[PDB]
Amino acid sequence: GVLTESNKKFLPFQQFGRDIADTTDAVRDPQTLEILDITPCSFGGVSVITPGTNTSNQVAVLYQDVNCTEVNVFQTRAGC
Amino acid sequence: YAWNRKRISNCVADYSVLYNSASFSTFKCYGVSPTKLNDLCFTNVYADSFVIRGDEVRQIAPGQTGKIADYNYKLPDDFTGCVIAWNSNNLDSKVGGNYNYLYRLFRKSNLKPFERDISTEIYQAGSTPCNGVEGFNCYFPLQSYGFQPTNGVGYQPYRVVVLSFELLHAPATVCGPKKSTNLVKNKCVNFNFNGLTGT
Amino acid sequence: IQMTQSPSTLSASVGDRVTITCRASQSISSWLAWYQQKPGKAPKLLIYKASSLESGVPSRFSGSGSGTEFTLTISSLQPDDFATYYCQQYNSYPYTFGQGTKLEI
Amino acid sequence: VQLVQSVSCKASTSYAMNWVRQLEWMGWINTNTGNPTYAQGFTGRFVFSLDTSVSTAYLQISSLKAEDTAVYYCARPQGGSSWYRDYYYGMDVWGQGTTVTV
Amino acid sequence: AYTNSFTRGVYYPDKVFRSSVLHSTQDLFLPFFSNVTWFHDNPVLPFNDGVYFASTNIIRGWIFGTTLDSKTQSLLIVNNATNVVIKVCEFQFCNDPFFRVYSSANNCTFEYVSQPFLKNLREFVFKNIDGYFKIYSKHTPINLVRDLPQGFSALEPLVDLPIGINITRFQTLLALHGAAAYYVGYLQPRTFLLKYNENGTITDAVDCALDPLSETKCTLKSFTVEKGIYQTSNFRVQPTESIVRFPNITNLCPFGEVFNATRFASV
Ligand SMILES: *[C@@H]1O[C@H](CO)[C@@H](O[C@@H]2O[C@H](CO)[C@@H](O[C@@H]3O[C@H](CO)[C@@H](O)[C@H](O)[C@@H]3O)[C@H](O)[C@H]2NC(C)=O)[C@H](O)[C@H]1NC(C)=O
Ligand SMILES: *[C@@H]1O[C@H](CO)[C@@H](O)[C@H](O)[C@H]1NC(C)=O
Ligand SMILES: *[C@@H]1O[C@H](CO)[C@@H](O)[C@H](O)[C@H]1NC(C)=O
Ligand SMILES: *[C@@H]1O[C@H](CO)[C@@H](O)[C@H](O)[C@H]1NC(C)=O
Ligand SMILES: *[C@@H]1O[C@H](CO)[C@@H](O)[C@H](O)[C@H]1NC(C)=O
Ligand SMILES: *[C@@H]1O[C@H](CO)[C@@H](O)[C@H](O)[C@H]1NC(C)=O
Repeated sequence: GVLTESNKKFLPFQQFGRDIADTTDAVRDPQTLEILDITPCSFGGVSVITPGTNTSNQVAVLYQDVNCTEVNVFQTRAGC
Repeated sequence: YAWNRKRISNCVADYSVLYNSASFSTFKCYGVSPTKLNDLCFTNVYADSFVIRGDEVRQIAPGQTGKIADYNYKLPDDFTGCVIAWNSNNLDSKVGGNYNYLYRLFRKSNLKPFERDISTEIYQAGSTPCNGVEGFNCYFPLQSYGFQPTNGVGYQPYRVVVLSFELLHAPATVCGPKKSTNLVKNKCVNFNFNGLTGT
Repeated sequence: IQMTQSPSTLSASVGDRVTITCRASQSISSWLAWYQQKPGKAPKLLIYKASSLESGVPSRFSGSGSGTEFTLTISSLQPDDFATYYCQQYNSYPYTFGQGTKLEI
Repeated sequence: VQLVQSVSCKASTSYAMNWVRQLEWMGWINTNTGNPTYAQGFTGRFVFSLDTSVSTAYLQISSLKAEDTAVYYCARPQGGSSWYRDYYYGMDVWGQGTTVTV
Repeated sequence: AYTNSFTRGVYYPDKVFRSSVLHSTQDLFLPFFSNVTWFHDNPVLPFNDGVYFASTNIIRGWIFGTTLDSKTQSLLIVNNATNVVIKVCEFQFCNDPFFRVYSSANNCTFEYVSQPFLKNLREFVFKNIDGYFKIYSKHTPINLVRDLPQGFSALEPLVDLPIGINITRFQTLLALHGAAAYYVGYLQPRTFLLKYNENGTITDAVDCALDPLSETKCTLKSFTVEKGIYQTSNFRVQPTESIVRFPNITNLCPFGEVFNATRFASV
């Protein structure tokens, strides 16, 4: 996952946080006592647009559900 | 450390004698029940032979750790053949001590399955390059087995043979002594058609 | 081969520098070791290679020389070092000892 | 690295073995193979028959003589336990020494 | 010198017989449309989990080894124009071979003779898996001069060798009396989809990770996808610069106080 400094507030006896479903949210480093949210690595689905092979072979690729600056190009509400 | 290997091919194989010889301390089979293996066809067989101590005989098995299974002779976790081991204290020893069989004690990294290394190059127990000559903290990686007739059970020589079959698609060349009767055609039968039993 | 050490028995005060020289019957070629044995115990190492100190031996014992002749020196004589001292050889196959030296207080 | 003197020196085969008396040399038994050559006058008169799994270098003094009264030391060399090359690696550590009386 | 290996490098993953079955397999294959070194004399090459070696009676066997030195085991495959000699004897190194290479058989283990290899190209795939040195072979009559002739051919198994060696480098043997042409490609763990024809011989294949179009072909399990938006897979960003974290204290725990003692209590 990606380590982003925890903007939310903790308590002195609180080592790490969790939101739901075992998905641990934030952790404090056991050496310097700094608090950090831990977000799971960004992921999505991949779909294709095909006009049918025997007609043509060029296909477009759709990255579902990402503000698409990640590995022409156009932006949809679904994805890019 | 130089476990010998032999190919078994193009023969009839009678495993009843080995199974019922009753002079085997250990006869355990992986991937096939020992009694029924006689009535089954194998493509090729590899018989690998060597000798070990007592405490290390448990260690000839898939997924085992320690000196034999990490630096000398490593069995794959997906094994298909099977292990035979019997005591040979009276044959492999002599009064005063036998020092013919070696075994490897110092290796940088574990062995991939079925990998044999017979090099004699010095081990880097230290840090400075001793340059392929024995020096401080540079020992020899073949330590000698010693066998006297007076040793305890744990140190007697067990002769061990690994019968690695391969049960597989290929045309079988080694399998049991069936009568191999003639076929019948256009009327459905139940065949043991080269081990592909079915109706 | 045979080892001839010039000192045989010598005593002095604590905090003194003692010098011992050992030679052989021919060119030993830096193949030499220096031992000391305190009474009622098997001997122990102080110098291997005639020039290097052992693991945990005090630094006051220094070995110098070359060819056939070598020499051990004690910078600060210690009363515990009251003992016998032996120069042996490595080149020739028989590792022989010598008449040794005695050091007292 | 402790050598137990009891006749056999129990070790305690990373290094080789060596034997001496009091002070001469018994003749460098090798532990990694069969027993190789010995001192000049110590070949046939004194034998070792080392036994492993306890790593004890056995001694049998052949043709026991009147003046054998001596203290025998098992001594562990500096390094070098291999086969048929005859190191120049004499002695590293020692034990208490068995006292024989005749 | 590079050259695109268009569709070479498929081999029968298993030797059971199927027909008209678009089978899906996952194993070590040469990636489609990968570039391979157009060698043309003989330098030693890394192995990396199996090589695809194509060539065009003038070339000869190969030498394999961990170090290509008499210090460590090695493997020899030479041809004497009728009989193929195979050995794992711990040979020496003849930097520019020609039988000038098959010098020393110190501590040798395996020897064997086989039928000959025999304007035409022979291609092989070498895979050292679990101590078996699988070799897959195929002939082809061709006429192309420059590079690999485009088209498709299957590679069938020929022999496995119970060697038990650690293979990392290999060199090619050539008999001399510009060189010939031969191509080296490195296998990768890539899931393939293979079209068995009516006869039983492989005639088409798709690599499940070349172009997401091929991903649709592979997951949809067909060679012709009709119009529409299909779903191939999930995607995620790979982990980079793995980090490990621990506390700072360094105090060996009370180990000796627990074991190196004798007055252990009773049960
Ligand atoms: C083949 O490999 C072996 C070790 O794997 C190399 O070492 C040689 O081993 C032989 C016997 O194993 C030694 O010959 C004789 O050994 C007997 C053992 O009782 C001994 O009594 C004799 O005095 C003699 O040593 C040989 O000395 C030994 N050589 C070395 C350098 O270790 C062997 O060299 C390898 N052979 C080749 C052709 O590479
Ligand atoms: C498929 O492509 C071919 C191109 O030859 C075309 O004739 C046909 O109409 C296309 N559609 C089919 C076969 O349904
Ligand atoms: C996506 O991110 C960019 C830069 O982070 C931002 O300008 C933009 O508003 C975001 N949303 C969309 C829909 O592009
Ligand atoms: C295999 O050979 C390579 C060649 O350099 C070596 O680095 C590696 O340690 C060897 N590993 C095994 C398991 O043999
Ligand atoms: C083999 O494949 C060809 C493909 O054109 C086919 O015509 C033939 O019937 C098949 N069978 C035989 C026995 O040739
Ligand atoms: C216990 O003592 C033995 C004595 O040989 C030593 O080897 C070992 O390292 C010691 N271990 C601990 C945990 O004290």
